[PDB]
Amino acid sequence: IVVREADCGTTNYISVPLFQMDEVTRTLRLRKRSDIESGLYGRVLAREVEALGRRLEEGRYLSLEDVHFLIKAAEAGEVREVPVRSPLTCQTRYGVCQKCYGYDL
Amino acid sequence: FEARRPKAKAVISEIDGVVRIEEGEDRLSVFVESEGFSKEYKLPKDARLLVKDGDYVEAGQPLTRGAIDPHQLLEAKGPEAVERYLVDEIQKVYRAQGVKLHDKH
Ligand SMILES: [Zn+2]
Repeated sequence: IVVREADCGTTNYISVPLFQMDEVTRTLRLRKRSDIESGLYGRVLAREVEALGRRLEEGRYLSLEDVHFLIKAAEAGEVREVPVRSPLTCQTRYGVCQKCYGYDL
Repeated sequence: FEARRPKAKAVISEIDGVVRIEEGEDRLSVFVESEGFSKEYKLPKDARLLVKDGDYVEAGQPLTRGAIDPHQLLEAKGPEAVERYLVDEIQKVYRAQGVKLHDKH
């Protein structure tokens, strides 16, 4: 697995909610900071995002502040799902792409 | 990572049915029946199931507690949920231990 095409050119993706249901407690809760930070940091949006008045252009890379903003947007209750380009959905053959991968950590 | 059959394996519906608990004081069997279908599930009286009688179930939904066999839900729910449960569990143990890492890897 090597990054070959910078863009494979696919449309596919996976959304990752910030809410992991607590068992025996029923009621849904926000995934604690490190959890979300470990999934959305260094990512690339698969589709446009609207909430809290600011707009996230499709294809915008995410950083600490970005993921934190999404966290706040979730807490306010404007968003739950998080469309992103996953290494899975990646159509780059015998390897991966940039947009599907992310930040070089 | 080796997709090996779980020891504590838990049963999962193969369709979207309705639940029917049946216990003859021998085997606690829980039927899952659709409108044009049906199938029961042989279950031991020990392990407690997650679905209360009369309830509605979803494809590949867990009926009982414990780990889900990868190939089992693969041919049931779909590949999407497969990837999900796989990584989710790996991160379960890793995050539990107190070691954070990006999901990409
Ligand atoms: Zn790609």
